[PDB]
Amino acid sequence: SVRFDSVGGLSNHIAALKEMVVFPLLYPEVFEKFKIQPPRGCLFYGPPGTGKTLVARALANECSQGDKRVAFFMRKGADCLSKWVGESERQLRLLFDQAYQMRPSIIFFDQIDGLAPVRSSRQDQIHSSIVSTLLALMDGLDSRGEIVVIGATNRLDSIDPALRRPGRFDREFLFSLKEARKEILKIHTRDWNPKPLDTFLEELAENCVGYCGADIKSICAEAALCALRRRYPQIYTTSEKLQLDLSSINISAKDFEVAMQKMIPSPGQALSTVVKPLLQNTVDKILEALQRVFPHANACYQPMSFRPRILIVGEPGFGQGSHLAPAVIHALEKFTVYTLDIPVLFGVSTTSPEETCAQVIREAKRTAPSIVYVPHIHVWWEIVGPTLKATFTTLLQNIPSFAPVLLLATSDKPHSALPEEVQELFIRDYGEIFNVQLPDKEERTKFFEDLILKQAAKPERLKNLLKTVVKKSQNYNIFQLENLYAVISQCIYRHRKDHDKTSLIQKMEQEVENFSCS
Amino acid sequence: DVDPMQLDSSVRFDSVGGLSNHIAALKEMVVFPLLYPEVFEKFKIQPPRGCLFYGPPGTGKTLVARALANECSQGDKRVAFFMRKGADCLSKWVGESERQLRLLFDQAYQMRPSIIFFDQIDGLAPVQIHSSIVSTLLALMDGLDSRGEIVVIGATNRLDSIDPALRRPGRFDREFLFSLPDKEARKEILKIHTRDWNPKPLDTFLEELAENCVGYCGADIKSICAEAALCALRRRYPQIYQLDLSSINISAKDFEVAMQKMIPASQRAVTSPGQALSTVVKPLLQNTVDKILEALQRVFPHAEFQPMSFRPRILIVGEPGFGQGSHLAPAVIHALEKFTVYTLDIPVLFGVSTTSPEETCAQVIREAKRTAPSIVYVPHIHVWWEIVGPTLKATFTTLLQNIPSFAPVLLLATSDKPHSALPEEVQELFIRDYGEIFNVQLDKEERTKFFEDLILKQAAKVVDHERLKNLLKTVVKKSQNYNIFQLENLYAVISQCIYRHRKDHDKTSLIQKMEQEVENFSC
Ligand SMILES: Nc1ncnc2c1ncn2[C@@H]1O[C@H](COP(=O)(O)OP(=O)(O)OP(=O)(O)O)[C@@H](O)[C@H]1O
Ligand SMILES: Nc1ncnc2c1ncn2[C@@H]1O[C@H](COP(=O)(O)OP(=O)(O)O)[C@@H](O)[C@H]1O
Repeated sequence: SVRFDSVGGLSNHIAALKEMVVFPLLYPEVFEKFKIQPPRGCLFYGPPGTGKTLVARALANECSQGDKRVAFFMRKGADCLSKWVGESERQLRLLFDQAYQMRPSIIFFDQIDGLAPVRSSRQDQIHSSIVSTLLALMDGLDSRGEIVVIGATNRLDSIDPALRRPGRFDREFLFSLKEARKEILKIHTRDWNPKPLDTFLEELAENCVGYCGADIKSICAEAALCALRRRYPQIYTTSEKLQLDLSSINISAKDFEVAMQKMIPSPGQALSTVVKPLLQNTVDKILEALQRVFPHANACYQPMSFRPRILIVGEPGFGQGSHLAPAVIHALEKFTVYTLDIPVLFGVSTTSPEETCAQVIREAKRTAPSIVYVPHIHVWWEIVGPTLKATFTTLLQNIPSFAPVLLLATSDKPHSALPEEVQELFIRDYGEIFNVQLPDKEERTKFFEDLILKQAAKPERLKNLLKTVVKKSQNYNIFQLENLYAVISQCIYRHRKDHDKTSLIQKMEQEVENFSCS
Repeated sequence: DVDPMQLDSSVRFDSVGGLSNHIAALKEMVVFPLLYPEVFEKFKIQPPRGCLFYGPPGTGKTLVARALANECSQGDKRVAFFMRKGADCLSKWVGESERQLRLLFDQAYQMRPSIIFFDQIDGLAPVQIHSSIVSTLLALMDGLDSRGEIVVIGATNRLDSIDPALRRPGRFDREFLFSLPDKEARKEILKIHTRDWNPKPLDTFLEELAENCVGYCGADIKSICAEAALCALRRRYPQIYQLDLSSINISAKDFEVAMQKMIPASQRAVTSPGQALSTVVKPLLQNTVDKILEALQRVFPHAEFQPMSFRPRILIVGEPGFGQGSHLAPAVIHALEKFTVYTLDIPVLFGVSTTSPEETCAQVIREAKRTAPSIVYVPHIHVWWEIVGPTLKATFTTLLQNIPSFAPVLLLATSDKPHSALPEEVQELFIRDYGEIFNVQLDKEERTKFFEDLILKQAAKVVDHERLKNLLKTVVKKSQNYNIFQLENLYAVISQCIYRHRKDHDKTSLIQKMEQEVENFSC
């Protein structure tokens, strides 16, 4: 039922899997020209929840539909278990021949852990002969095509070590657990009478942090199930269905949100729904400046730079590391990010801090371009020992000059107050230091539109009130603004069940005048 | 898994390149007793029956073993082959392991002949979970009769982690070092893996290919040769994604794009310190690099290959920013190929191999003394000296006296402070009147050469072609006192101004841009 249309996000995995597995089986005479000798053993491995067997079934559909030029047999290495001496043994030679009498073919082996476990002194002589003669079945009945052994498992070490030898089972395909999620939401709701809004589904996928595929459909089914709970609360404690129209179970804005809150669900995090219209301008500005310094976000017509470096400096309480920098990291996605802070350096024992400080830089060198994050450099410099500072400096210096790896750091004290070793590390004469500024008047004006007023009247003079709140908030930092918002929004809850107005507005207007934060 | 592995008949000593002295000595231990059974009984010989392979991974450690197994099994069918890998769900678990080893040796004696191959012994017999296994292993290996006919072959990546009771003649008597191949062996490997190809590349093409590949080991060559073909195939037929096998041949521009898409094995785990001087900066420092190697032959006359040398030392001193320890030193290390290098730096003493820093220093000193000639490399000595405790300073200073006088071990060091500034103990190692101290410096011509094919040609890919010369003179005059980091920055700030004007077909709206930028640029 799936022909590469119920798969979301896997734009690059498909190209690799088809080119090195199916195409050599789809076009075997081509590789006779150069003698590539493609491997005869392939695997699907990764964390659970990646949907490994469905890909094999899709390959079966692709190969079977047509002229039957390449085939596929579906097999499981966990239901192929026979409690007899050698009866499950014939399954592979017949299968490696049944798929060979009608070759080419791809044979899937789900959970080979049971059919071919680790033969040992505790395992049955049955399974001992099974595994021995079984590896004899595969390494002997291969090496000329056109059978490519594809298997799946949850753990890589759950395989008999004699299987993974030269000239035997070799290849491994990494399946991992957000760009896939838009495609997933598009696909899995292909036939829905209450078709949700595209922004509705995008918010759904945004709020489904940590889910991998199956639970993505599970939440949708659960949302429908609780929709018929909420629209029809009388389903409990009622007689047989007498009059129920099964069309008012339509999913609206609040249905999935009440559905999401009924189960438990990196230094990059976008702003909240309340914070976005306050710092979005500054995030865009810093992104633009970074574009200017860092062009990656002999021969010409190729981007090049000289040691990408940048420092965020702002007065404490300006949210330069509390809200800005993780947001910038989130905005500059599709690049590897690697932090270096105290709980990641001292948070693991059985290792010297020097032992991990080299691994991050080495592996970020491997995957250039990469991002290294060092928050609160003004305090991180005074916690490490004398050797760590020197090791950090030498590791940073050993980078190539034209390597497009960016150093991102944030600070609280002004640049002129830092230790001198930091000072002769940034080039303020260049574009390497960015300043954070207080929000302007429009942002503060638009920060209070929702509560004043789009929900208070939900079942004048307050406008003067409104401007007074702004008339005092010219020079308050982010934390004071947000705490003020929370304290005002509390009173709105305080009189939910008071239809009579002019008494709640009195208490709001007297609390705002009473709010002293000098 | 005691069954022999069905090896291909295509590996018959014709797929091994540059390993000739090793094969020339291996065949007189295995083959000759069997093929000349009368000459070993002329008087008495009893040839040996065991050898160790040690060295970095990826140097054809197993390929020679498979080739030996196949080539031997030709006139004495069948020579048995047994393949076991160390640390394979068998260690740290007793007492099944001794039963397994005894069974393997019994069946091997039953076969007669056989070749037993223990791979990665480092995890089997470490330097009564572990005592009982090593004891029975060595008792069994001593219980082998002299004529055998059992030959035991061990492989490892580090020699330091083996029992000292095994390296005795009678168990593991002869040791073999498998180092990286040099340029000649690299060309030989290229010729071997490109044998069944009808568009045979030219010899000069192979020479330049061999020169363009440094720090590579066997598998890198295989991957590059196997993926350049896929690059050509991908480029030829993009409409097929019946097929025509007529024009899928490989050409240039396919080898270099192949070079782009992965990293060498040396940048993965080996982490070699020597790194080739960049093509952008080459015409700025090539003369200096050639000059240093000229002054290196005064003290270490092995570099021009009864060569007698006495304590070869060298130290290149300069200003903080002249690129001593950033560009020059890895280049000089690079040009001295065929000499093994061992590194002594902060990341190596401390991060890797978390034991006392007192151990790795002794290990690298002894290993360097064992395989002379070699280079011991300790850069940034004015910072290295002030991080270590007095114990390691004493250890290091005393280990440099135990080398024999005429042993060819070169010490390479770099520094930023002037000679008289360094602490007096370090000063009591370099004897400048002997010629052990080099001073580095920053000409008009060399930077002129650095600039013209950026400010003339790359900016000409309507053009005035007159004020470019004046701009070149102005900027060159302006750059009379910058250091290397600054000088290589102006190149990156002008080319970016060019990139920002990619589609500007009029090359006049940008001229004033540079004629203002170079005056708004400051050191
Ligand atoms: N990434 C995914 N995309 C789509 N459907 C998925 C995904 N992951 C899981 N599913 C669905 O949930 C089911 C559970 O997956 P499955 O049990 O095969 O994986 P597993 O956790 O490795 O377990 P096991 O190997 O024991 O079967 C799948 O059969 C499929 O219906
Ligand atoms: N000299 C060589 N000639 C041809 N191939 C080589 C050579 N050295 C290494 N290889 C490649 O390396 C692989 C074997 O590496 P191996 O010697 O097993 O390294 P290790 O023993 O450290 O795993 C082979 O697949 C082969 O293609």
